[PDB]
Amino acid sequence: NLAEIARQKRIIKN
Amino acid sequence: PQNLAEIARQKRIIKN
Amino acid sequence: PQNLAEIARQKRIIKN
Amino acid sequence: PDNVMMHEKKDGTLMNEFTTPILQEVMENSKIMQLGKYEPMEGTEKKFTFWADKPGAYWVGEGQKIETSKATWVNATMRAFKLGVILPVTKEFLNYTYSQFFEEMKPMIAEAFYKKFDEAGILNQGNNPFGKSIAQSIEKTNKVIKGDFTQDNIIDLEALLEDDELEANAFISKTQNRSLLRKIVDPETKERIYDRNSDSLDGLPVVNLKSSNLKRGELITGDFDKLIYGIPQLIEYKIDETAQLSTVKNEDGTPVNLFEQDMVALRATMHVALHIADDKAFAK
Amino acid sequence: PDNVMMHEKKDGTLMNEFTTPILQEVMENSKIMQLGKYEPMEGTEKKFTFWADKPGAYWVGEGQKIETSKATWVNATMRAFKLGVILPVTKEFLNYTYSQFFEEMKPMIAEAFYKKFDEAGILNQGNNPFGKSIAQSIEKTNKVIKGDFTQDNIIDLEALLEDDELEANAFISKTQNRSLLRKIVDPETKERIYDRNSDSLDGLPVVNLKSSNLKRGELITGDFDKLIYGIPQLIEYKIDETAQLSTVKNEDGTPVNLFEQDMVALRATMHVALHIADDKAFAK
Amino acid sequence: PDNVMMHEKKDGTLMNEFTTPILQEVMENSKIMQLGKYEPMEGTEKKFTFWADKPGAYWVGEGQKIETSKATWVNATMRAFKLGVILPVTKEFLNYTYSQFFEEMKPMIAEAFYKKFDEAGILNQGNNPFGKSIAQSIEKTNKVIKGDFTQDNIIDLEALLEDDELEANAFISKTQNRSLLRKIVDPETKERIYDRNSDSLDGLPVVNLKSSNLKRGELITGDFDKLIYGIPQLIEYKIDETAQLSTVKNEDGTPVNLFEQDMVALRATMHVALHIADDKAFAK
Repeated sequence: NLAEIARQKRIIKN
Repeated sequence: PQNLAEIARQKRIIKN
Repeated sequence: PQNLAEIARQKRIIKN
Repeated sequence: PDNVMMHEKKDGTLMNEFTTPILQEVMENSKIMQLGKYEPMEGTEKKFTFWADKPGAYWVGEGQKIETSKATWVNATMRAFKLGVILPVTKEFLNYTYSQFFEEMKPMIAEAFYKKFDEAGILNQGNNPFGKSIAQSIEKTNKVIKGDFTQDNIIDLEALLEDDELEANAFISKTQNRSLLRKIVDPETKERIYDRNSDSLDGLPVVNLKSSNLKRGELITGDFDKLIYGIPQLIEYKIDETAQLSTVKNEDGTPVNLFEQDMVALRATMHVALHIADDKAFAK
Repeated sequence: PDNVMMHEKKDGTLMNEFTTPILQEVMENSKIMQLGKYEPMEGTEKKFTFWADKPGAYWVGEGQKIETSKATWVNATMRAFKLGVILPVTKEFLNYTYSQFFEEMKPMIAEAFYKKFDEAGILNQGNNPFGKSIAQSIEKTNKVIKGDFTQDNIIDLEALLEDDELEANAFISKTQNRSLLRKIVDPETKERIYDRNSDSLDGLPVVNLKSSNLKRGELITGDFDKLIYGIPQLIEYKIDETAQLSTVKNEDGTPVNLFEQDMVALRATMHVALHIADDKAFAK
Repeated sequence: PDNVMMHEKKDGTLMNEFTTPILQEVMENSKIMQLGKYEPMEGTEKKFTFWADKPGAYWVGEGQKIETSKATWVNATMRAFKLGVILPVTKEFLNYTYSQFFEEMKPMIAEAFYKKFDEAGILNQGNNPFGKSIAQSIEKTNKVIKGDFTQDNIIDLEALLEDDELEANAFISKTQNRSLLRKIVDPETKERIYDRNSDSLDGLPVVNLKSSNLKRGELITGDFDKLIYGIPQLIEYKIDETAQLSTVKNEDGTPVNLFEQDMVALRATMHVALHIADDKAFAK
């Protein structure tokens, strides 16, 4: 959950 | 209280 | 664990 | 058991419905989140590191794959104070229920945990360190540029870690140390290194740390682990505080000054791949 | 009513079922206790001393003498703490129940009582005084011996008790002092005075005081009355402390730093008949 | 479910019926449970220590003492070749089942485990210690004596513990040293000290640790905390190991030569009070 949410709202990549 | 005094005499260093 | 504790106290050189 | 209805429950764990929105805001407000990488855990966990190579072919040589195991410890904490006092617990919480309480709280506790994560993350000035930090990594692996804002030196910080270990990524810089970066210019072509609209020196994203510590400071980090569990057990008591300070220069007396307070406790943890750059002036 | 079942009782008087176990552990650990004889009392007790000259239907005018009266009071409280900080929150003790908590706490609380009691009771140093004490009685009547460990000095020490028609019974020597006691042997009668196996000096039991208020000293006892009343009485604690110190410098803020303490107020009284001897080092 | 019947389940975790017998052999053989102490633990317990002040409602006191917090961790492993010796899976393992298996290597696997615990516990020559050890505590707190086995030197050795208000309990010394213990003839009193029949020095039991790392000296012990936890794991696989030798020159591969291996990993931790004494010869 937390890792997926982080990756969804991370500045790096995406 | 009285039981404690009885135990004391048994559990003393010098029984008297 | 609990049985171990009893054995540890029993099976010892000093004070049994 | 509890859903909404009422609030006459001082102690105990939060329902995970109301917990997970706060962690969302902790992540949003934190700069260390934006720099690091999340993963799930329970209390204390062991995990593995680094990339792997593809077998299946006839094999000729190649380099070996490095593996290593890491453990995580240490717990966070927060005496809230300000909102519990303002909405006199119990009977006012009965009108606010279990739900609307934590909905109103959410904003500031998330910012509060953020502030401490960054303050005890990038540097030692924070109150709760756990073992390794970015400042401590700089002390071991010493790489410092001293008092320079020219074009070349910017590449040196990247080149230092693009030599021992691989690939540079994001920068960090405070608001006071911002205008000086905009003022820099290339003699060949009319263009700025630091862009005012988009915070990127070499086209990699930069974030603004509000903590008043540094003067002239820049550092680089790529692979970094941020860790949260997500049990924020709340406990409410109304007695004299150590951390909380009332009005002027007096010890906070919750019994004397008729207030009430709540305490929250997170699970903050990091780990560092020990190769990070540094910049700081000297002069005299 | 309560026995095993559960454990959610914050305040409460301990039952006599549990009062005898905790006091049994206090009896062996405390040095003054082991030596004394404990007659029972309530809040206070009035005791009278002396005898009188009595003829049978004749009487000449002599032997009127003095009669002395005396009463006793003042308490001896001590804290548990240890269990509380190791085992946190009530739900964790709900599984342990009432019976389990006391047995697990047994040695910690019992160790605490005697350390404070002897530090103020024998040597008058610890801040819980009550007039009547071993060291205080020696200030009235000087029973001082110089710093040399030979048989003749221990004989002379016992002789000073004999001067006021009184018999030697036991001894109190420091654990550190045990080295010097054993290496004393007479030239004519080639025998060791202090026996190592049966802990005794002159065929009289020595008891080793763990308090750090002695160096090269020997204390002697016999007719001595310690007293005890009521219960240990426990209270669960989630509040601020002034008495204790948290490692570096700050205090034990129990709801600030998430702990869960215990309070145990025992009531113990003391009485002294006077004429007790002591050897101390002179050196220079 | 498992008892006698059959053997087939390769991996698993031991039953408590077959854990206690194999673990009993470790305890009796090792020179640590014989001379030490025990409590249960759950993964990695945390210990708290030291005595609080507490006033008797009169005056708070000017002593002011501190609280210390500590912990324990790390576990050990053992992969023996003894099952390769008793291999015959078709006939023997069906007859032996889950009962006679452990009886055949009841001495072994336990044998290897007990030896290594003392190897990295009393001394610190091993490569799986976890900080706390007797040798390391002696390096921290200097209690080293240099001299021959004279009565006064044995008294001096013991007196170091007494100097910091601690009582001696037992001794650790190898069988080769027993010859030099015989010649302790005192100038006065009993002319013996060391009892020949019952292995005891000063009425304190001497334990014969048969290590290769002890020349001619004595260690004292009597304030340990050993913590075993968790039923041990068993695995059955016929495979190549990275380390280890097949016969004489080459690495142990299963497809080359059909052996079979058995692993038993028992989790165990230690702790010390950091006041233990040591004696050695004088370097001349």
